[PDB]
Amino acid sequence: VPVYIYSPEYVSMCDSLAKIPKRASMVHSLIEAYALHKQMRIVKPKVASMEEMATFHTDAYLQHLQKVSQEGDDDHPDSIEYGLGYDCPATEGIFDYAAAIGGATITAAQCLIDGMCKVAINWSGGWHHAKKDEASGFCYLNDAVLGILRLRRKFERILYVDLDLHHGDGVEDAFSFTSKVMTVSLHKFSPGFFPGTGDVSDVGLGKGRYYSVNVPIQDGIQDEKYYQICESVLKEVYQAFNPKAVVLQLGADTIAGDPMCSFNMTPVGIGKCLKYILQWQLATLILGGGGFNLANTARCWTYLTGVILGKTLSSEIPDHEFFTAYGPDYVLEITPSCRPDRNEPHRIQQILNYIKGNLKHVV
Amino acid sequence: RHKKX
Ligand SMILES: [K+]
Ligand SMILES: [K+]
Ligand SMILES: [Zn+2]
Repeated sequence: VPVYIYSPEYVSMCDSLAKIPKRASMVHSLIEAYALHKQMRIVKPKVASMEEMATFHTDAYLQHLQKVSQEGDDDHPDSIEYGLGYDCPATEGIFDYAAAIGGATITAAQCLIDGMCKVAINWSGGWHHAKKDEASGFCYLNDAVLGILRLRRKFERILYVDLDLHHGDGVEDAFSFTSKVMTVSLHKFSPGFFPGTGDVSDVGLGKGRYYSVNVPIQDGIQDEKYYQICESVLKEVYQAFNPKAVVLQLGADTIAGDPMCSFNMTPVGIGKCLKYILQWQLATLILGGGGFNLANTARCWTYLTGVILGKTLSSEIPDHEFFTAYGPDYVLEITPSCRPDRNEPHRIQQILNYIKGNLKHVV
Repeated sequence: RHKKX
């Protein structure tokens, strides 16, 4: 049975993030509305200690974050250098919110290490852009990195797969010099698009050369092509790297209807990627991430919880607290937008062939 | 540095 990281206090904390208000409550409430919590093991998240956070993040950064958090000082002169600002405002309590999420992802990882489950879920995690000494991209603390480091206590090789719209740069950079963690990110890569890194030529550094895989994708990609790409890369990665555990970031900012309006995916296409990873039958840590159409993010992660459970869910959205957010259709399915796929078969083939060549080196 | 957002 999957572990579901959840408490009422946790969700309420996660609801207060500035760029996704109420999202955690919408997600949890939809999953509950589908009765899926009755098929999972609910685990209260432990808050991350300063020591656990400092295995990745600098004390100076954490100390500054905790400082501005006390009263929500969004005007502190040092904040710019620590990445706090427009994307990452210093909201009152943000240190507590970020320690809670870090703690939730560590807890999930610990359940995995203890053999409590094969699948552990923290839909409020996946804040993949944070650097050791810098907030970035709505991320204040890199819970993914913290979860990966925790898994490294037991599991010899960790694969991180990042299906968020944006390049998982914080996680890649944290592990760019090691061969013990392989990072794989599929993302939009176009000059001017955040965070501006992760071209197919970025493969990591030193001993970690070839242990970073980047798949730059253009606007308008749909389920079928995305899965073809993902399966092709993951097939090769799996043979080459032989992971003992997986951390999977499933940001829903790829899904049609997202205000970012870049990719054109549905939850079913992402679910095929998820299904492919789950059949490896490795310890798997599931994270959320982006997702700025709040109802669609809940539709996505609810459907994906369903595929983790091997259930097909009713197409009718059940009555619940946020029912009205699901109009005008009130169904779980998401229809792709009618706009061009900007991905040319030839460019995709060059990218995949380049990646295949890089992975030949991974011994 | 880029904006996100
Ligand atoms: K990504
Ligand atoms: K690496
Ligand atoms: Zn994103």
